[PDB]
Amino acid sequence: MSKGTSSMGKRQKRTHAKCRRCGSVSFNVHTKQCTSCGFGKTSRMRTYKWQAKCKY
Amino acid sequence: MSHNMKGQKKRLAKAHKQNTRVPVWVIVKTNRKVVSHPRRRHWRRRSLDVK
Amino acid sequence: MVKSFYGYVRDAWKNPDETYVNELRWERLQVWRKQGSVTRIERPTRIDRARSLGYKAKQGIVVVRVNVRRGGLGHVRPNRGRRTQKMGKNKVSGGMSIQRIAEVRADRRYPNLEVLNSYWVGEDGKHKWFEVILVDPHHPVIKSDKNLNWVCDPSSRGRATRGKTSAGRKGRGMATRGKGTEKTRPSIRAYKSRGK
Amino acid sequence: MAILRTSEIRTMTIEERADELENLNNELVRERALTSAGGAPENPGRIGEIRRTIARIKTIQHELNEI
RNA sequence: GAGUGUGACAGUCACUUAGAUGUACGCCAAAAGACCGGAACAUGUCCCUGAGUACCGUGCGUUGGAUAUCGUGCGUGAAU
RNA sequence: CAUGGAGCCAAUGAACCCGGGAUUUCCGAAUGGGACCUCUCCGUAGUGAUCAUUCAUGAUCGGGAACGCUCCGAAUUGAAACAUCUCAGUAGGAGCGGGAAAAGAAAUCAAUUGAGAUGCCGUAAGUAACGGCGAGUGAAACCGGCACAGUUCAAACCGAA
Ligand SMILES: [K+]
Ligand SMILES: [K+]
Ligand SMILES: [K+]
Ligand SMILES: [Mg+2]
Ligand SMILES: [Mg+2]
Ligand SMILES: [Mg+2]
Ligand SMILES: [Mg+2]
Ligand SMILES: [Mg+2]
Ligand SMILES: [Mg+2]
Ligand SMILES: [Mg+2]
Ligand SMILES: [Mg+2]
Ligand SMILES: [Mg+2]
Ligand SMILES: [Zn+2]
Repeated sequence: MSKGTSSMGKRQKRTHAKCRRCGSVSFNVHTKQCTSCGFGKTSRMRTYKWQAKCKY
Repeated sequence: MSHNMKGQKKRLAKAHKQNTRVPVWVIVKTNRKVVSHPRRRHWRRRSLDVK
Repeated sequence: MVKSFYGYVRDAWKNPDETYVNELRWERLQVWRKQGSVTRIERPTRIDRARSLGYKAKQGIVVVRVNVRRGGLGHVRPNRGRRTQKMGKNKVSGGMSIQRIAEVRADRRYPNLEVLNSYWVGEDGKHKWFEVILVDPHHPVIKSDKNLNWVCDPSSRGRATRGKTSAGRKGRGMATRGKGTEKTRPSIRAYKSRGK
Repeated sequence: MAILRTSEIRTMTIEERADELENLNNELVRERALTSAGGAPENPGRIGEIRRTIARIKTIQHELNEI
């Protein structure tokens, strides 16, 4: 069975749900974490310095 | 017949009622300057990122 | 001489293995090992040390004994490219001293309080013990106290976490003035961490 | 002018304010039911002014500690 | 006579401008009152003045810091 | 936004602006419990966790463009290779935290005899110093300015004053 279009017919599920906290469809249904805002992992909002460039 | 909870169906309902044309009177009022909006879609396309 | 009894406590703890404090140490370390990470105690073990460090027998002043492991920065060997100078980590102790680690763990256990100071109270082959003095800035007794009501200011919150205690300033290279403090005062971060 | 002003609401009694609030709720029910059939209202601004009068009555009640 | 608007280029059409006015809550704030109190000297087999601290040994990091940077891991460890 | 129809409001002073209030669904620090369920379960109607106090009460939590402090910490790159070095305490990480933060009243700097808290700027100076003494890295004091500010404990003596 080809790794291309044939295996893409099994895409009848999800790995990420809608996030309560931020509204992004980034809540991992297995790890119970939002990969966008960090909901379900931290009480704070997920932010990294590498999300932008070094400001210089 | 997928099974939605109350909130998932509410978000689907909002997506459905957003998929309407701009009213004709709005087009008249704006002098043909507002004739569309970015939430138009078709059900058989790239699906909703809602549910 | 007419010396206060605090002087006698100080003398007993000057060379503890040569005084009665050695037997107290043998009996106390069993109890202290039985305890956890951060233990509150009614009175300081060394009253003179606590009093010279700012302890007072009043409401809003808390003394806690903290347990910290020995040795340096328990470090993982990198699993990617390093240049043989950054590959080795076994001999790399940290830049954070054990006393300041104890102070910060005490601060973590007591979110509403501020660390005042701490002192050494014991150690064995696996642990060191420090007693940390903490102040309640929102207690009216502390608010009235004019020798302590500075701790109610907005810049005094998170003292131990920003290196503002005596141990923290020792760790920042600001325990002395003059030569050797070119890259330490007014802050480590102010000179690109080249001091320390 | 409007259905009833702030001075009118403050002049009434507690029972009078409650009665007028109930009547305004009834009028809003009737007007919204008429629009349920799709048909245009007989008075398009009447619905909005009824709603704002209801809000004004509720605010006067809350100020007067009735609700 | 900064400028912008006004059916084409505006000191004098409009808003402005220059210059004066006013302003609730606030903020600073001088006179004048209430309060703990301050500063010198003489005398000295008198008392007190911060400890696992300062220092040192050894390892490592860091530093321009070089046998002479700072840190901190282990060990050792005072004086009054 | 956004002069279309039809109405509504406004001289009982609206619109608008300034100040002060009210309302303020659910999720969210989210905090009665549970969330592939932004809802759901018990309803005893909800002080979730960690703490201070006499146990009336109180504190902390999340957010904020950058700045600030503490700690952890690469490699590309340069050296025309490369390992010390450099890149660089950079990038990135963790914690704390305010309108600023940190520092701060010498167990200092000087030099033959002086000055007199700290910070920031100028200069010293690419100097001293380090360095396959290669490439490179790299001060401080003195001095001139901005702004100026000094103090509180522990102890001796008294002993709840
Ligand atoms: K013109
Ligand atoms: K090259
Ligand atoms: K190469
Ligand atoms: Mg593949
Ligand atoms: Mg940056
Ligand atoms: Mg812990
Ligand atoms: Mg400060
Ligand atoms: Mg003019
Ligand atoms: Mg915060
Ligand atoms: Mg090269
Ligand atoms: Mg200080
Ligand atoms: Mg460097
Ligand atoms: Zn999210």
